[PDB]
Amino acid sequence: MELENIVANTVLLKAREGGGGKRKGKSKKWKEILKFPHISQCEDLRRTIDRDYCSLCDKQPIGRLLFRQFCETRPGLECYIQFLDSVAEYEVTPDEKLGEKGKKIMTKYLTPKSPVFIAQVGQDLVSQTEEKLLQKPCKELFSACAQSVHEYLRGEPFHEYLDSMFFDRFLQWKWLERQPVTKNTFRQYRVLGKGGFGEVCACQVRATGKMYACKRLEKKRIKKRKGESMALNEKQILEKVNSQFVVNLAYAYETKDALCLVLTIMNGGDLKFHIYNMGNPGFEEERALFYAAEILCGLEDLHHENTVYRDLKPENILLDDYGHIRISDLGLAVKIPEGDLIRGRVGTVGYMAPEVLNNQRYGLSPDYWGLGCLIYEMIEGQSPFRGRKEKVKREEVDRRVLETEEVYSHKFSEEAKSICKMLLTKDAKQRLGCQEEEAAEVKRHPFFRNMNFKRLEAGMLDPPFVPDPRAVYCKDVLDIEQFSTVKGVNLDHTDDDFYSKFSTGSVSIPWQNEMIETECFKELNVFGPNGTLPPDLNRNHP
Amino acid sequence: LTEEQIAEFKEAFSLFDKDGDGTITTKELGTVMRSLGQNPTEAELQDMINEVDADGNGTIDFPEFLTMMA
Ligand SMILES: NC(=O)c1cn([C@@H]2O[C@H](CO)[C@@H](O)[C@H]2O)c2ncnc(N)c12
Ligand SMILES: [Ca+2]
Ligand SMILES: [Ca+2]
Repeated sequence: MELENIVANTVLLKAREGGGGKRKGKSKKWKEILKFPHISQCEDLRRTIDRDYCSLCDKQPIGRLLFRQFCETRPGLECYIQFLDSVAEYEVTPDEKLGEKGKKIMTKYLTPKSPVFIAQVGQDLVSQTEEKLLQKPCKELFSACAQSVHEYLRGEPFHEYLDSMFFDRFLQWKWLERQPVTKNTFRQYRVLGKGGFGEVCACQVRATGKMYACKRLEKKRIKKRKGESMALNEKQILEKVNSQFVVNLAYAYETKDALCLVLTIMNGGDLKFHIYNMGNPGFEEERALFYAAEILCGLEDLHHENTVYRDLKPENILLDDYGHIRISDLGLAVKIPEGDLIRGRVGTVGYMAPEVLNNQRYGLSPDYWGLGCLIYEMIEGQSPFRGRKEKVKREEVDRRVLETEEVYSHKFSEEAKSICKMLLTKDAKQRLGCQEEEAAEVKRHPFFRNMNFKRLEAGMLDPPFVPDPRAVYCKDVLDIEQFSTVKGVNLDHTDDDFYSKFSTGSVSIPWQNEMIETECFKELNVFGPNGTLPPDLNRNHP
Repeated sequence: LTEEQIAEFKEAFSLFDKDGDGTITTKELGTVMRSLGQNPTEAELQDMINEVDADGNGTIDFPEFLTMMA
């Protein structure tokens, strides 16, 4: 019934607006769900955890916050924390105020009579920093200083922290982090898309209120298609890639009927929706150029892991709350052995490069063909080789991709037509992006002439479009397609190994970041009167 | 169908039944739809309601909503 489309979007927007409203949308029992263990339950963790400063006090977000809390109880250490915060500010300071903020850092921290002098950074290294300040200072000026600061902190401060209540509290958060991830961890909202081995739906961690996308890979469907290794590979690439421009993995878990990937939710929707369901087809060259640059950066990040994406099409490019994009579905991504070519006729009609359609051996080149397709379609509002909803045989689409020149309208500036034709070169050996410089060749193309890629990769350029946080940029729920049921298929003990390899649970850094972002960390990380031990940290008894 | 799912469906229903009289009117539906940026006519609202309104009294109660959702 038509009302179902309204219910689905009203319910999703209610969840996205911080849940019911209070507790930020956390479950009413969220403090019971995330109740700390008593410290005596953490003994095995205490025994097995590797006491590595860099991991415990910096790269793990909760461990970093707890080490900083410990340091802030010591007057001689809080100065070093202050200095690291000022270095972080300096790293994100525009280049013409760089000199003066560097001067202020110098006089605040690094002179023997500075008000918050940090003595453990070498006077000689300070003088070197002074000298290179006075001659074109750059963003990475204070790295060496920061290094020396961490080198002081990893010794005696680290070892005192390990014996403190703040490390016990870290072990409690680590216990929570490793608890089982199940169906009951989450609540499922409307379906957002269909494909692969299942479907994608909005979902929510019940305890924290944080929204995510849940990609559900149906076990019976995987088994009928013998997709076990493909499912595992998609999970493993998602976990290994850590790029600003690729959707990231926060959880992987199992249900009775499915294996689930829990992924960054992208509330701006997919680029196919923005091309075709936001007024006239396509959008302006400014937008297409920005999205193209970010997609190119995401491709470069994958190719650095020698991973070819192979599935570029507007549906697979998503927009976040800020209007930045990420490449989403990695189900067709493959790691190419160093120096070699792979074979595999995969992808979507109208988006497969000629060397893929012909089942030739290929490397990274299909992704540059796909970038050409994406730019063309963003600007024109149409596939290069298929009319909008043209009733056309896939045989004919293949023929046009292999045989026909794509046609350019007045909507294309000369640079946009140039980059499209160079990326849509049918022979891969002559294709833009497929030369020595790899993505670098694309970055200097005159289409991107006013694109500073360094500032883009550092997130310093504003997207041209910011989505309405109260709008659903997706087809209505009744219009999402659906697989037919899988039939005569039988899950065995023989799949259990595979399931166990897939269902590794929470991903450590995204989980700790979720706890911080939702303020579950701030609200739960409490102590007793005057900072005394609370009962859960008090060894004497519960 | 679990009490869990019933309770969730009840919360969704309360997103429409804003006065809690146990029915969804065309006025209430129109308020929700206009919060989604749509501008339905009174007849469009009546058509959408009528599709769900089984006993024909011109509004949707929770049993009818539940039958639609399950
Ligand atoms: N795999 C993913 O990460 C996502 C896929 N979709 C939707 O599902 C469609 C694919 O079926 C896309 O075009 C989006 O509308 C998503 N929507 C929001 N966030 C995501 N993180 C995805
Ligand atoms: Ca009512
Ligand atoms: Ca009725």
